[PDB]
Amino acid sequence: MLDAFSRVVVNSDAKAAYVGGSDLQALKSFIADGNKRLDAVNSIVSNASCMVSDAVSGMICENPGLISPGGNCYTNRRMAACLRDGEIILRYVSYALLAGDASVLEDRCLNGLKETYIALGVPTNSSIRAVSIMKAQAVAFITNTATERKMSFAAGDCTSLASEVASYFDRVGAAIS
Amino acid sequence: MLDAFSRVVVNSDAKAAYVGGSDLQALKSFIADGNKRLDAVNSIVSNASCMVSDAVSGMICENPGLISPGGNCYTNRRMAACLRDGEIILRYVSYALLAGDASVLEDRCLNGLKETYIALGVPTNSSIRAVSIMKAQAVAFITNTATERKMSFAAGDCTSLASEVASYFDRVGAAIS
Amino acid sequence: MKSVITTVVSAADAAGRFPSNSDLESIQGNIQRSAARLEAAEKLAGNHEAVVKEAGDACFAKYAYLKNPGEAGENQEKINKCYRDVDHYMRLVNYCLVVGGTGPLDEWGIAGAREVYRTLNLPTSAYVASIAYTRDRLCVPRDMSAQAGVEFSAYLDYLINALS
Amino acid sequence: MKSVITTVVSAADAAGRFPSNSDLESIQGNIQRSAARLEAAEKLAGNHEAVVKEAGDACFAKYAYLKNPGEAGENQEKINKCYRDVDHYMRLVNYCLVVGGTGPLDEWGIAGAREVYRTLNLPTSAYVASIAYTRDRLCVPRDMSAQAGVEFSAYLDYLINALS
Amino acid sequence: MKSVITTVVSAADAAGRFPSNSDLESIQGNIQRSAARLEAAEKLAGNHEAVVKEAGDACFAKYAYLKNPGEAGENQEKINKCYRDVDHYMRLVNYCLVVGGTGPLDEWGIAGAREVYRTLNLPTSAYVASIAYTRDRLCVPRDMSAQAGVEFSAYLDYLINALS
Amino acid sequence: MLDAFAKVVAQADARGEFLSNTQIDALSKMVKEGNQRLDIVNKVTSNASAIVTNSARALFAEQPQLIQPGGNAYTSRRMAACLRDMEIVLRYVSYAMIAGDSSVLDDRCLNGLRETYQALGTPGSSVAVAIQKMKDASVALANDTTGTPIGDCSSLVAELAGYFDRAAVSVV
Amino acid sequence: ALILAQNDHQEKQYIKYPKLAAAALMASTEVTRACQRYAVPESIEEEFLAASVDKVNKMRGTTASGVYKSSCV
Amino acid sequence: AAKPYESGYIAEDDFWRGRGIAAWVYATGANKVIAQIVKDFNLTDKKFMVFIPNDGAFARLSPQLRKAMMEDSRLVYDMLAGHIFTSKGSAMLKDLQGAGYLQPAYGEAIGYVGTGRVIKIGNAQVIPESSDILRKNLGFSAHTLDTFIVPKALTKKVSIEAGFSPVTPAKYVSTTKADLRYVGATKPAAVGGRRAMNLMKQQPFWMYGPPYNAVTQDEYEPISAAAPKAFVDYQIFAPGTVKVSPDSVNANELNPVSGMSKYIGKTQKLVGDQGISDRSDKLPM
Ligand SMILES: *CC[C@H]1/C(=C/c2[nH]c(/C=C3N=C(/C=C4\NC(=O)C(CC)=C4C)C(C)=C\3CCC(=O)O)c(CCC(=O)O)c2C)NC(=O)[C@@H]1C
Ligand SMILES: *[C@@H](C)[C@H]1/C(=C/C2=NC(=C\c3[nH]c(C[C@H]4NC(=O)C(C=C)=C4C)c(C)c3CCC(=O)O)/C(CCC(=O)O)=C2C)NC(=O)[C@@H]1C
Ligand SMILES: *[C@@H](C)[C@H]1/C(=C/C2=NC(=C\c3[nH]c(C[C@H]4NC(=O)C(C=C)=C4C)c(C)c3CCC(=O)O)/C(CCC(=O)O)=C2C)NC(=O)[C@@H]1C
Ligand SMILES: *[C@@H](C)[C@H]1/C(=C/C2=NC(=C\c3[nH]c(C[C@H]4NC(=O)C(C=C)=C4C)c(C)c3CCC(=O)O)/C(CCC(=O)O)=C2C)NC(=O)[C@@H]1C
Ligand SMILES: *[C@@H](C)[C@H]1/C(=C/C2=NC(=C\c3[nH]c(C[C@H]4NC(=O)C(C=C)=C4C)c(C)c3CCC(=O)O)/C(CCC(=O)O)=C2C)NC(=O)[C@@H]1C
Ligand SMILES: *[C@H](C)[C@H]1/C(=C/C2=NC(=C\c3[nH]c(C[C@H]4NC(=O)C(C=C)=C4C)c(C)c3CCC(=O)O)/C(CCC(=O)O)=C2C)NC(=O)[C@@H]1C
Ligand SMILES: *[C@H](C)[C@H]1/C(=C/C2=NC(=C\c3[nH]c(C[C@H]4NC(=O)C(C=C)=C4C)c(C)c3CCC(=O)O)/C(CCC(=O)O)=C2C)NC(=O)[C@@H]1C
Ligand SMILES: *[C@H](C)[C@H]1/C(=C/C2=NC(=C\c3[nH]c(C[C@H]4NC(=O)C(C=C)=C4C)c(C)c3CCC(=O)O)/C(CCC(=O)O)=C2C)NC(=O)[C@@H]1C
Ligand SMILES: *[C@H](C)[C@H]1/C(=C/C2=NC(=C\c3[nH]c(C[C@H]4NC(=O)C(C=C)=C4C)c(C)c3CCC(=O)O)/C(CCC(=O)O)=C2C)NC(=O)[C@@H]1C
Ligand SMILES: *[C@H](C)[C@H]1/C(=C/C2=NC(=C\c3[nH]c(C[C@H]4NC(=O)C(C=C)=C4C)c(C)c3CCC(=O)O)/C(CCC(=O)O)=C2C)NC(=O)[C@@H]1C
Ligand SMILES: C=CC1=C(C)[C@@H](Cc2[nH]c(/C=C3N=C(/C=C4\NC(=O)[C@H](C)[C@H]4CC)C(C)=C\3CCC(=O)O)c(CCC(=O)O)c2C)NC1=O
Ligand SMILES: C=CC1=C(C)[C@@H](Cc2[nH]c(/C=C3N=C(/C=C4\NC(=O)[C@H](C)[C@H]4CC)C(C)=C\3CCC(=O)O)c(CCC(=O)O)c2C)NC1=O
Ligand SMILES: C=CC1=C(C)[C@@H](Cc2[nH]c(/C=C3N=C(/C=C4\NC(=O)[C@H](C)[C@H]4CC)C(C)=C\3CCC(=O)O)c(CCC(=O)O)c2C)NC1=O
Ligand SMILES: C=CC1=C(C)[C@@H](Cc2[nH]c(/C=C3N=C(/C=C4\NC(=O)[C@H](C)[C@H]4CC)C(C)=C\3CCC(=O)O)c(CCC(=O)O)c2C)NC1=O
Repeated sequence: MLDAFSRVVVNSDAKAAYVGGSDLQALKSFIADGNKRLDAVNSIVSNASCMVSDAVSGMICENPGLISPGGNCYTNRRMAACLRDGEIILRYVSYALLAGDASVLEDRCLNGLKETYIALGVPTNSSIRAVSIMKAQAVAFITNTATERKMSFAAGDCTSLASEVASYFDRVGAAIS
Repeated sequence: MLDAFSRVVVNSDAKAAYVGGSDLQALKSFIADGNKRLDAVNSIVSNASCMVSDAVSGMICENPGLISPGGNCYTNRRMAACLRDGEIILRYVSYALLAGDASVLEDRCLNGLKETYIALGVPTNSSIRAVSIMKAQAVAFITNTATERKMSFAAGDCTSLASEVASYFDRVGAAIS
Repeated sequence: MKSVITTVVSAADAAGRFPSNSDLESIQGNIQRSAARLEAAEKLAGNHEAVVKEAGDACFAKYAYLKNPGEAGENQEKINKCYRDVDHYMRLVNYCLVVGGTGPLDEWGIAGAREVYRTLNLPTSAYVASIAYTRDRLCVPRDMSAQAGVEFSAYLDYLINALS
Repeated sequence: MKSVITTVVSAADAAGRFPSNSDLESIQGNIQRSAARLEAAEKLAGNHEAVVKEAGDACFAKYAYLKNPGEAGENQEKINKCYRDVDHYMRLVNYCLVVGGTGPLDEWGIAGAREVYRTLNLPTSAYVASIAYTRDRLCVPRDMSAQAGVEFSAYLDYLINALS
Repeated sequence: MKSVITTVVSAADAAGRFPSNSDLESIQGNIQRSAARLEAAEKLAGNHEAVVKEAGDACFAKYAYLKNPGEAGENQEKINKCYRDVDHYMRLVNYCLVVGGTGPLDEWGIAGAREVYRTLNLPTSAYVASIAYTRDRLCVPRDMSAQAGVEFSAYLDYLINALS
Repeated sequence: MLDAFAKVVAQADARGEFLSNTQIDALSKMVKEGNQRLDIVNKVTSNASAIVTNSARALFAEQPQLIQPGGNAYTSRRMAACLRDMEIVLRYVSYAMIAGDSSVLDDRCLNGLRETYQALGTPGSSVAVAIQKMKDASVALANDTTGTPIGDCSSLVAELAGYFDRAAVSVV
Repeated sequence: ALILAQNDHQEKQYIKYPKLAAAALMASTEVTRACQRYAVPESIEEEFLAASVDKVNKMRGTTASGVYKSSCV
Repeated sequence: AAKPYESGYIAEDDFWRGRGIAAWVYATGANKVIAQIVKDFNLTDKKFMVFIPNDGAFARLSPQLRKAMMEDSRLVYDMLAGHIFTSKGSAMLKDLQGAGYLQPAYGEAIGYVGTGRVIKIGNAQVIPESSDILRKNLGFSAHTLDTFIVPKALTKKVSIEAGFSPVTPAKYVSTTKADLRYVGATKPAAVGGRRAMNLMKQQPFWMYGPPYNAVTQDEYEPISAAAPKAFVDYQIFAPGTVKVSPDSVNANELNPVSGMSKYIGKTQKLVGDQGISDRSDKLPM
């Protein structure tokens, strides 16, 4: 898998290039905001267990057919496994935010998911809503606008990280559509 | 006369506050970047004779009416005093660079320098240009961009020290104006 | 302030010269010594309300006569001004470890103090007994390190020798 | 791609955990150490042709049998490939100074490198005779800073220990 | 005799105060910076006979008109006093390294020099031009260590600004 | 008075020079901020009464001797003149924010303010506490979103904080 | 298979082709003899300790209710 | 301009590519300019001398000088023409002794001084460690400088007061917990409620007592004026269901020899906490 530094050395290797003083100008800016990136991964894993049950339970209360007899979240065996994979999904996104590169979200998790949810029978139009609610939460925790828990950071701005995590939660929306 | 550490002490004494926590980190940074400051003050006082003569000569070459009868730098008594008016101004700027605060430059030099130069009749436009030439010489020796000398240093960046000493020279032009 | 920077600048200003090679050699001593004396200044700035109040009643544990009529610890205002005046002195020692010299203690605490503590009849051996208690309370590995306690106590008995 | 990041997110994936405080602390060291290798990287990326030619003719100066017939460097077109490979390794060492680990050197330079040079009769000690020339050639404040000289010449003798 | 010790003892005497903690800190910088200049002075000691010979030829090369009849370098006897007068300046900077400041230059070499040279009709630019040569043939990792060259250059420019 | 565009022109007329190509590219960045500067001046002006009054309310909680008989804000004429001065300083700090240059701030408010408070006996260490309380009420009002698009304004709030520190050192 | 791959190519070979990632696990235990069928326990407690873990390994040869799966047969 | 190792290192723009002195020549397009300077002044036949500044001398160009070269192409023509000298032919470094002059390819006379191994070309200085190489093909001689030769006639309109003076912008170091508190004090007190007193701060402990009498933030709240006529009887309850804990059981911990006590009297407001409170928990009512 790759991170933000192994991504610029697979693009320069394609042209048999060295990395200049101008290819480095984004990497010295990557480690300049490096403290702000750790300070935003830690804002998500600290609310991680609450974020999932926040999200799967919203998926049920919008579409109550998921819990009807013969539904997908019917038994306790099946509802427990939906809360597992809503937590596997959020686990891999924070790997991508920590590395700054979707190479681990899109190869260890998403490589094979769309045909797998076809084989089991997971509805897709509801499992977009699970990842869509977790996208609304994770930009509120990063931008510190969650309505029921603030955290304590140094003052500044994290709109760049708030959209990179929005850019990662919809690859998941695209790789099962 | 205050140094860098005693500037945050007279700021804490105004509100009965101890110095610790948030303010000690900006002073621990002063110690960590402190080898650069001695290595940059040495670069200016090693060339302090050629800097002053080239600044008063370059002030004269652009404005050659100063050495006419009626010009301020006419005779030998006036030229030797103008060569010494600038040798003191460079001396107090190198004190403020060593201290890290502009209080020794404002207390002992700039407070009263304006009404010094209106009693003698010194042209303030010509004296600002002589300071401006010294500013370009001080940034060139700090950043090693001097076209006539190549000083030895360790490798690194000292842009914050050059932008610091440039702000001391602009206080000279704002005072006597 | 009397410091390391302001000493070598004033010495080279009265002589009328540029910062020499021996004036830069003194600021290097300010670098190698700053690690110890900023540890003491941070340990003091976090726990100052407990250090001041522990030393404020070490005055009255030695001198119980100050609650007698006419003395300096009669009423509630006079002990509020007494715990203040000890907290003033501990703030100035925090300022002296930061600057690096006896600057803030000289100009703000010591100069003029003999003429005030005699006019207002405050016993100067009781502005000392609180300072001398803090100097012997310090455990050299427990609160700070070895050289941080050398710097902390050396500014603590400069104040004692200036009141005596 | 053996990085600092890819290690702590692979161990955190074998066990099914989130990122934790040991993982974020590891990426903190990818900020202090990063400056001393990102300027060894640009120092090699600017002056790479002069060190590929200085090391390229150091293979042949020690082993002058290499330009005999039947050997590996008998004609100019084999010499043009030999000077190409020394350029191929310095481009990989420049990559490891950017990603922080030994990612690109292992994935692209050493993986499978041992059985090809045996098959194509390439004497592999001539490869390490140029990298060991590049190692002992560096001057300590002239070329780069002293922390870049230990970071650039750490990836060299990792490659020297790999090839021999 | 300006040193680091002499500057703080004279400043403690000017205010009538004891050696404070701001004064012992300046002696600490004399301890750290000592190993830099004390081996530059060891380098200047055993190799002064060739440094002044190299610097002596570097002023008659620039000013070849000194060997004219009627100038300061007519015969061998006036030539011998110039290699002598540049060996004195190399001894006085050997003193400034072991003292720690610009003391021995300010007393015996600089004070009184610009009226001796004006009266005796000696051009100060040629006493300059041999000092600026040994500043220029000094490259920092060969002739001495990296920090000894900073001190050795710091006194030669102090001598140059005094004559000029 | 003269703003930040007129500041570099006056520095260039006194040298008799055309502006450089580098200097035009540095004035394009000052127009590129443009709308973010006008958001700070909008937020500070729109809450101007509440910034002055609630930071006077917090000054008299920490220094309650100013409103005791014999204090410097005890009477109606002496209290109303104190709120009037705190609104004067907030006015000329917003004037200096829209201009990018602290020239109207000192030529029309600050020059002669220390001389005025020394002839009247007004405590200058208490005026600077009221200035520093309007500062952090306004630099906390600057970097909240509240109907602004999301972005980085941390370079323009360091400029607004520097105008409050300038007004505070010209009276202390 | 992701936590024994030496290469980044070998990682991609296991993600895309699932019948290779299966037999890459199985072939490693045959040559580096870490199967049950090659392990002789060196003590009587180890023969209890090995028996304690495969009672759980045989416990996934049955369903959630205790009826037999098709796997262990 | 392709493979430096190709055709060995005997080509003319592959020899200097593989000598590590000046890789700035082929990095920009200064290689193409000095091959057209040598054509315009007919130097292909006569032996001459070049002075090439090394890598490191390109890096110590000034920021205001480098922008003069990025926008006037005649200035970089005249500067590079001043490094080629046709005076004494293919000279070595032993013929630069003494003080004299040299004539460039285009520019005016440029004076030199040479004293032993220290040779200055005027504004620059020859690095003698590498510097006595001569070429027989295209015949000329090369020496290495440490600074660009740049005459004073060409820098008469570079300046540091045009936009090249260095600046570093100051920052503000606030926190999220501090700015979420102070923004409630910008609403009016008819709207903000208890949040109108959110600008006040924590003072030292002695500031709350008898000469100074500073008000805490709890006293602006309605919890400080709670005095109901009703009361709990405490004999209604079963025995065992009323609990009482002290703060200490020690007499000089509850009240010292001085009157400074946290527990007994009027001196329990002299404490380093409790000047400020949390009225941002509930609402603006
Ligand atoms: C809370 C404020 C502090 C304070 C203020 C205070 N100021 C005054 C009186 C004057 N202030 C000025 C200054 C200006 N007037 C202007 O029009 C301008 C705009 C260019 C400025 C800068 C002047 C001229 C006066 C005197 C005239 C008057 O307004 O009555 C006073 C009244 C003093 C008196 O004796 O009446 C106060 C109380 N004082 C404090 O205690 C606060 C710390
Ligand atoms: C955007 C997500 C937030 C915000 C983020 C900022 N954080 C800033 C600084 C910061 N964060 C941390 C903790 C972090 N660093 C680590 O090394 C580890 C663990 C290993 C963690 C969790 C630190 C140490 C810092 C540095 C400041 C300090 O000294 O405490 C920061 C300042 C910019 C910068 O430091 O580069 C910002 C803007 N702030 C916000 O307001 C949003 C909500
Ligand atoms: C002293 C000899 C130093 C040295 C000083 C530097 N001077 C620098 C720039 C500069 N010099 C002059 C004066 C010169 N120009 C003229 O037109 C005339 C005559 C009328 C003279 C004497 C001017 C005007 C300037 C420019 C000032 C500005 O930018 O406004 C300078 C900067 C760069 C450099 O030259 O490397 C330095 C360091 N230079 C030396 O080599 C010795 C050590
Ligand atoms: C407790 C240790 C003493 C005691 C002390 C009192 N000290 C009193 C007043 C006082 N203290 C100072 C010096 C102090 N003020 C400063 O600004 C600074 C440095 C920044 C320092 C060290 C001064 C100038 C004053 C007089 C002004 C004032 O009222 O605060 C004091 C008040 C005297 C009085 O009430 O008349 C007391 C009672 N009392 C004791 O019982 C032991 C001796
Ligand atoms: C640094 C600029 C160059 C470099 C120069 C060379 N110097 C050479 C010989 C040499 N240099 C000196 C003066 C210098 N060395 C000292 O020990 C002292 C004083 C303590 C000084 C000022 C002397 C006395 C000598 C002769 C003794 C010797 O070192 O062999 C030299 C050899 C050729 C020559 O000049 O005869 C060179 C090349 N060397 C470098 O590597 C950098 C680039
Ligand atoms: C929950 C929000 C969904 C939903 C999920 C269900 N998943 C079921 C089985 C299942 N889920 C996964 C996903 C997951 N496991 C992984 O290892 C990875 C990637 C590394 C992912 C994304 C897998 C592989 C499986 C099958 C294997 C197993 O269950 O262990 C499941 C049970 C189906 C059943 O029992 O018949 C459910 C209900 N269903 C929903 O309705 C929402 C949208
Ligand atoms: C070293 C001599 C002994 C030792 C002594 C104890 N000290 C105890 C408490 C204590 N000590 C101090 C002073 C010190 N700590 C600071 O933070 C500062 C200055 C910033 C100084 C000078 C304080 C303030 C306190 C009270 C707070 C606390 O530590 O609980 C102590 C506990 C009993 C007591 O309350 O005094 C002891 C036994 N401790 C040791 O282990 C070595 C042998
Ligand atoms: C020069 C110091 C050597 C030498 C080298 C020769 N190498 C030959 C072929 C060759 N080399 C490699 C490894 C190289 N290619 C890469 O892509 C990378 C890294 C990304 C490296 C290190 C390969 C794969 C090959 C075969 C393909 C090819 O020819 O490019 C070679 C020709 C051998 C032949 O024709 O059979 C030579 C002569 N030879 C020497 O004498 C010294 C030891
Ligand atoms: C910084 C302290 C703020 C912040 C500011 C931003 N505002 C942005 C755009 C914008 N602002 C306005 C309002 C302004 N322009 C006017 O003409 C007037 C009144 C006459 C006002 C008050 C407008 C109209 C625009 C639109 C222009 C545009 O979209 O470019 C803006 C740009 C968004 C971006 O590029 O990301 C920023 C950053 N935003 C913040 O988050 C802090 C709190
Ligand atoms: C008693 C039967 C309850 C109980 C009550 C507590 N209330 C506390 C504070 C509080 N109560 C109110 C509501 C009150 N104020 C009004 O204006 C009106 C109606 C117009 C009502 C009913 C408010 C607004 C507040 C907060 C304001 C303040 O604190 O002054 C309180 C103090 C809690 C604390 O601060 O720790 C208590 C204990 N608590 C109980 O256990 C029973 C159920
Ligand atoms: C019918 C059932 C039903 C739900 C369960 C929720 C589910 C839900 N939560 C959020 C939105 C959110 N959900 C959370 C999650 C949490 N908030 C916290 O403070 C905790 C850490 C964690 C609860 C455990 C967060 C942080 C947001 C963003 C806004 C905020 O709360 O500050 C959203 C999007 C916007 C919104 O409506 O709020 C939805 C649909 N909504 C519903 O209609
Ligand atoms: C001990 C007392 C003392 C001196 C004798 C002088 C000499 C000196 N300069 C530097 C060291 C340095 N000096 C500079 C300064 C510069 N480098 C540049 O590239 C710019 C041209 C210039 C001004 C920005 C830099 C960047 C360092 C590296 C160390 C650091 O960044 O702090 C060091 C530290 C190197 C080391 O640790 O050994 C010393 C001792 N300064 C001192 O403090
Ligand atoms: C201990 C400290 C100490 C010094 C620093 C020197 C300083 C010094 N030099 C000279 C003296 C001199 N300096 C020179 C020098 C020169 N003439 C030339 O041709 C060149 C211009 C230049 C070569 C460097 C000459 C020739 C004399 C002798 C003057 C004379 O003979 O008239 C004299 C006069 C006494 C004498 O030596 O005759 C003194 C005091 N002497 C000291 O005792
Ligand atoms: C990646 C980093 C990197 C480098 C270090 C240099 C490597 C390097 N050094 C020299 C050139 C040199 N290098 C040295 C330095 C030394 N000689 C010694 O014996 C000592 C160990 C050391 C002194 C500290 C010297 C003295 C020369 C000049 C002599 C020569 O050219 O061999 C040259 C040829 C000319 C030149 O380019 O300067 C090159 C390519 N290039 C690079 O790209």
